[PDB]
Amino acid sequence: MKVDLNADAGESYGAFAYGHDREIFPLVSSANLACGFHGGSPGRILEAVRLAKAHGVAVGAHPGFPDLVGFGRREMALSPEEVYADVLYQIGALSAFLKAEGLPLHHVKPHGALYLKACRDRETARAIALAVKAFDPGLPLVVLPGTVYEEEARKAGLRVVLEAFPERAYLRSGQLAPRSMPGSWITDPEEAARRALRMVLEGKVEALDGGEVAVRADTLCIHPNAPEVARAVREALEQAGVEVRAF
Amino acid sequence: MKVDLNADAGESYGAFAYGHDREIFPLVSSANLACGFHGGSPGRILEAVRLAKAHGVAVGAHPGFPDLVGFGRREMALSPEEVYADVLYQIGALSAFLKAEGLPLHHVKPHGALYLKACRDRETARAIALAVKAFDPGLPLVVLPGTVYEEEARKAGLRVVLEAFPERAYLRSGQLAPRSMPGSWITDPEEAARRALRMVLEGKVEALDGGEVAVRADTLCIHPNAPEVARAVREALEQAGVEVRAF
Amino acid sequence: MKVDLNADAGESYGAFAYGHDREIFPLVSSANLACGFHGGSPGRILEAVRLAKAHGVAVGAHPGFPDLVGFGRREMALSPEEVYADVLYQIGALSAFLKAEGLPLHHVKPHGALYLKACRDRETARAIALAVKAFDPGLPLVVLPGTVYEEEARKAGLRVVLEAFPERAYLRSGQLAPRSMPGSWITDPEEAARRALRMVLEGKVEALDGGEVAVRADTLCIHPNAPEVARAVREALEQAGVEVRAF
Amino acid sequence: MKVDLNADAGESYGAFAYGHDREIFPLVSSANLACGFHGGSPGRILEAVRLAKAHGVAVGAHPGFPDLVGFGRREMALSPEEVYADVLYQIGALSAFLKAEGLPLHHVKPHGALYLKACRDRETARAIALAVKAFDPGLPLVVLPGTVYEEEARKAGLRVVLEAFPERAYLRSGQLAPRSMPGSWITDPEEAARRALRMVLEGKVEALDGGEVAVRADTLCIHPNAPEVARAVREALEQAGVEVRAF
Repeated sequence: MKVDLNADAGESYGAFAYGHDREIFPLVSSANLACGFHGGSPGRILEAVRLAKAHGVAVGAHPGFPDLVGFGRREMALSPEEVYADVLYQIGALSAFLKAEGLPLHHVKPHGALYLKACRDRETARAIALAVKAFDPGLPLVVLPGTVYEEEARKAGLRVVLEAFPERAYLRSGQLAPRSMPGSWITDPEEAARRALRMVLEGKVEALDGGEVAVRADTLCIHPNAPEVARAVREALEQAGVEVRAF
Repeated sequence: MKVDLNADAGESYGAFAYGHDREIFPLVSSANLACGFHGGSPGRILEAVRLAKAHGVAVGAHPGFPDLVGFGRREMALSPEEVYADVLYQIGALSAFLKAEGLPLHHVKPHGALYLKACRDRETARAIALAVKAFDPGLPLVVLPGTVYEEEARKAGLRVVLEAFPERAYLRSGQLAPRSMPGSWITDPEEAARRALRMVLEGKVEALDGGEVAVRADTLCIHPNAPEVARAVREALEQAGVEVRAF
Repeated sequence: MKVDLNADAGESYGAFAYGHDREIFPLVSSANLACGFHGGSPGRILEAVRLAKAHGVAVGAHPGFPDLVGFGRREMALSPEEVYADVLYQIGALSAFLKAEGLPLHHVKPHGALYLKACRDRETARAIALAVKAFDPGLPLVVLPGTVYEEEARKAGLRVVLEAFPERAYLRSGQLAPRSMPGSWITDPEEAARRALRMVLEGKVEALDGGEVAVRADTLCIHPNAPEVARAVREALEQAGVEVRAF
Repeated sequence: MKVDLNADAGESYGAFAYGHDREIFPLVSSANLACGFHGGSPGRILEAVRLAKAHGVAVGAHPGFPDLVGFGRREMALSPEEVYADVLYQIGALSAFLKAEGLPLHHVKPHGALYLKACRDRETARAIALAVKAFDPGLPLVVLPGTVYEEEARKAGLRVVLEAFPERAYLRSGQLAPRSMPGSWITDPEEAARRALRMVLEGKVEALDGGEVAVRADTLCIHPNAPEVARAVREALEQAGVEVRAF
């Protein structure tokens, strides 16, 4: 069986280095690159694309809100029209670097607060979906299963890719546990790898509030010690005979 | 005979409306749209592209320095690597809006200080040329004839388009007269139209410092009262039997 | 009797001219100057301060959200800590220009979405109040009467200035009528002037949903045709024997 | 004898942590804090000011060019008017945080390319000097000795503070050796400390191109392994009986 391992990257801005792209790229099969709004200045995008290419990592767009200082982690009251234009702008900018390096745009996955706004706001979700569709109808959109975001993406006629989080706790409802909830985030790479295997091999994950829940992981998202977690997860999957490859 | 009339557009940023796109688009055959660095926020780009499409105007990229407050009119010590990445980023962003609207990217023409830096700096000129070539080898680059900029563009293997300025005075050397030089800028739309016709029909323009100089105008650049000048110029050309069409 | 007439100003950014400061300054007694976040680049701030000084207009800070493209008109999920720091930064920046021109900082009044967030969010309101207090305990804060914003400002120990809007319709509740509600905004300068006089002379204004409501106007806020409205309002007040002066 | 040890700080921007303020502050007597243009977002400024206060470090403004992505390290063709306004804006913004924390603004020292432009351009140097003077005539300006920058500062009537660089090689001319010149930068903290002592105790430093040159160090500037160098330098000075205190 196979699964895609994805991680955010190229979020550095100018002189401000961010993340551990060098350590993460050799472990993942796909990367979500920032497009200059919440991170990723032009030179850093070019650098990240070159790194991904060198490591045979598939590159997708990681569009976000126009809030650099806030790293796109803050909710912003953008109109659907503004979301559509901002997403198009970002996808296009990244695609130029991929074109220069002879690589295709693999997917699109919203970043931070935009992602969250999409998961609970139909108009925002629809705007993202239409922007992606208008750019390339064939582009897959990474979404959180069971959300209005997955719904609008499907209604738009886009191919959807289901994401799972081995580092985040799940609730019986099938949705992610609230951030600051005791035990909401799995820190031990060993358990995360354990959970990852389970999600792939069995399509299920333990639930924080009792029992377990079903989850179909087309791709597994990886976050500090991210390299360690990513390492642990990839190894557990490969030692298990699971192929880690871009979706 | 035919000639292209081009003007900058889509330079508005957010709530800050700029220029007279509505009045200029029905007069020109090509437009140079800002890409978010010295002007042109995403929503304004989308708006300008829609307007151009409605008026059958060809759209090209107008990349500039990353200096919004300065409107990209200030020289910046960008390394060639930075110029290359910034230009790619901008061309890509604009191309996404054209793709959504089913339009092709017609050309590329640097804006303000970047344009000027290119005209006198070989490394900058080369960086712009390579960025354009890396994105689409078939993209024509608008340049100032007789400059190192035209040279590097040709050395890069790109198709070059020669620009002339009916509103600017020329010197016997064949280059544009210094900005603050007495009589450097033609304000009377009548004379500008007069000069425009001459450049097209005869391939020559009066020189400020005596006599006249040769000029091949594949395209004529148009700037306040820009609409009046553009109007006067287009009419003089059409009443003369000259076809105004995108190059 | 006397009253202060205030209007926003200095919102231009770089090459992007905004508003009609030249036409408005000779009509108002106080101005709320942008501080570089939603508008007002350094050069434009300096320009606005010089203009105010030339016209003997009192200058206050008009801090907003860090959203230039959105003109600070979009709600942003800033933490109270972030609101506090952003407001301090802005007040300080403007105060430097006033110091250079030998003028005092007259007041503080939040801009756009920040203002609205303050009117309904106690933590945001408190953060603004504390920032102002930390900079100068003696600085008056302009607020909307009957809001949690007025409450937190008073709880913080700051002097509060009550603002009224002759151009906006009021509801019996005493609060402003919703923006897109039929008849929510008074366009006729004559009626606005009429309402303005009433608010000053009688401390009351007609209510959109029947009868009238009480309103104490320490200052009257003025907005396109803003100059006309401002003109009409100031004249109605002066021809009525009401002194227009900074609070 | 006494001397001031200064280092840049507070350059982090939003989520982008930069430098080693925590390690450097306990070693220096003065810090040059970024003001939001080339680094230092509002929250990070507040954080740096709090840290300095906790460590009894004197805080000065470190104004720079409006080039965040370039970290203010790139030459920009700002007019003297623009330099003046930008510097005022920045000094004012930082002063608000100092006021809130009950601390005075200790000095002003330009950052990166602005600093370099000032050292060779009289109009830029004058603009900086006048901005500082307009804000507070009593504010000392840190300058490079023997430059047009020191000259304009003195002509402006400002108190000037002479800076020396124990980590940079000097030429017989008395000016700093070119960056990429073999041996231009002292990496060994031991030698840097050695040089530092010499500059203080003897007012001289070895010259790269032979012999030595005179240098009066009112303050010593400290830069990766900056903490190590700063540590080595402070210890060498204290073990030598030299008092490290703000000028």
